[PDB]
Amino acid sequence: LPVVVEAHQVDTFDVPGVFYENHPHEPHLSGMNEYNQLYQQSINDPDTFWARMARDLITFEKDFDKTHIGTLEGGDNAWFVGGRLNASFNCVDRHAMRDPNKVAIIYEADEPGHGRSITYAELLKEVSRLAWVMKSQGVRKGDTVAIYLPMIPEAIFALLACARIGAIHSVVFAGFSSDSLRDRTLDARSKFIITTDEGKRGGKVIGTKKIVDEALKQCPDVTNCLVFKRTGADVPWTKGRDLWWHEEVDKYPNYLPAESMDSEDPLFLLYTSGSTGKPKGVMHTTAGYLVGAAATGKYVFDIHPADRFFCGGDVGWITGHTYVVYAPLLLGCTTVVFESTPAYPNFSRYWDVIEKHKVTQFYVAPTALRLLKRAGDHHINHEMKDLRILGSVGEPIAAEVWKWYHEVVGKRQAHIVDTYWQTETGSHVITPLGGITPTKPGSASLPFFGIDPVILDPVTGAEIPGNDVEGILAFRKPWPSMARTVWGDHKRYMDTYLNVYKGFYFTGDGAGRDHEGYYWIRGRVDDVVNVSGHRLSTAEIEAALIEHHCVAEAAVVGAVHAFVALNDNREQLQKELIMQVRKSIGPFAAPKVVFV
Repeated sequence: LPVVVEAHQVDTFDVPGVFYENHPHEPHLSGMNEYNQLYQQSINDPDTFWARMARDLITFEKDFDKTHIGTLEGGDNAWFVGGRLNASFNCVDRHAMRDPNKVAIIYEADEPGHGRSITYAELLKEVSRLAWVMKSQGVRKGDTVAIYLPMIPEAIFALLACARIGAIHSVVFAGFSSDSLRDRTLDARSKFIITTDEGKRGGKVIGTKKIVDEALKQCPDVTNCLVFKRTGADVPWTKGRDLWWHEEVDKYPNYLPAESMDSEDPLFLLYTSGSTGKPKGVMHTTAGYLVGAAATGKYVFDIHPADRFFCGGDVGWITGHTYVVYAPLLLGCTTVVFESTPAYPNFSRYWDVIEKHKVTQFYVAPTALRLLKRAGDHHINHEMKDLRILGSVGEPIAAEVWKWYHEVVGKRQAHIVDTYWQTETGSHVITPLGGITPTKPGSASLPFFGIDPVILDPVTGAEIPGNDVEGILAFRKPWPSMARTVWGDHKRYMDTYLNVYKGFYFTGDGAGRDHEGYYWIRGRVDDVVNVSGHRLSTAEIEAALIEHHCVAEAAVVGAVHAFVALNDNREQLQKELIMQVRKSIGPFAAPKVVFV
């Protein structure tokens, strides 16, 4: 009967009463009335709203002159212009100055019972002397730095050391192949790379140094490779280029000044797969990104300084960037860096970790939840007394999974927050607010502050007013943490995001807005498919399969599949094509089947 079929007879669930009873502090908003008052101001007078929000949450070296200039169609947006600041000062120094012994990072290592806690003062020391290493090797403000690191606290040290000298960190997921690492390092023109000798994940060894070595044969601009000794195994060594992390930091002081950055200086590049297949270096600048990260951390995830925040995503993706690293440290709470998998040593591991460290918010992808639900509820028998927010990112958390998450995991005690956003948006844009917004299973709920969503007719591009409508999901106004360009290719940025429907930002997603105005995300309308938590390009898989000798026409559709048009050993060839995609992208992009 309704146009948004997924919302039909879907009831609204209030925040559980025990959430407020057990909450250690006073909430950030008084209820939905204040959300609405603040939301309306953020849409009608963004210059006033965001100026106050920024000065609440971020410490500027020099105050900004104007909240925002530029327009969506101009592709010239700038936020907090005239301001100066440094991201590592806001993530580290200001908290170490106030409370040096507060724990900033809980490292949970691949083996249970290892790991360690790191204070804000210890973090300031490690960020400083790592920054000294890069400065001493010639890294300068505005240079990019390639990072190929697994989930160890040294990954946070590296992002924040780059920020501290005004270098632009370019994190490459540590499961990518050498070709993928090479492509991103070449496009970023990085002269310096940081990696490990090996990674340990789920009891398995990852030869990171060997992969970097292969990639660097084709990156002649890289002149220094800083290697952290994670396992101590014998790895190949290039005299005159390779340096040991522990040997170099021991040479340098435990404090370094922070470089004064413009609000609009680049902070990082994050390569994503687009529909073309060539990686897009999505570029975020400094002040607006940090304002969005802190604002969503505070109001979406209800983060207070004493909290212990655990995001299960990898630093190689935007979820790890914004919610393992920037948001919790900006706000001065504790963040969990988790090196293992949810299944090692056993399927209880996530809850083992939450119980031991008394985690207050947990943030994961529905792929992991489905894996664990199939494993069985006997793996969950953990008090987890302090767990009050349960986040979900990457796809709509469906009814069966939402119930299991709310009942079996959260014991009907925690608020489930389904956060919709993208690498290009920097931070959450459609989401319930933790402890505030009533939710519907499968819905992302309502827009965050400063986000003005519209539903467009896919063909004519016209706005579709009112409720119970469906179509293209676009935003009508700029927002502080929006991506500012695609590295080296502003025209691709304009054409991809801003010129499709002029005057709007195009998300690439379809959506319905139900009778109550709640949003229901429909998934990509372009050629980007999301498989097992990874944003993959079907064109990139096709281009990999075509790279084989016998393959001519290759087609990939979405669990992604690949039908190739070719050969007298078909059973023996299906392995050679699978390995071809393993060399081009990585293990995590091999097709589920190779059709002929």
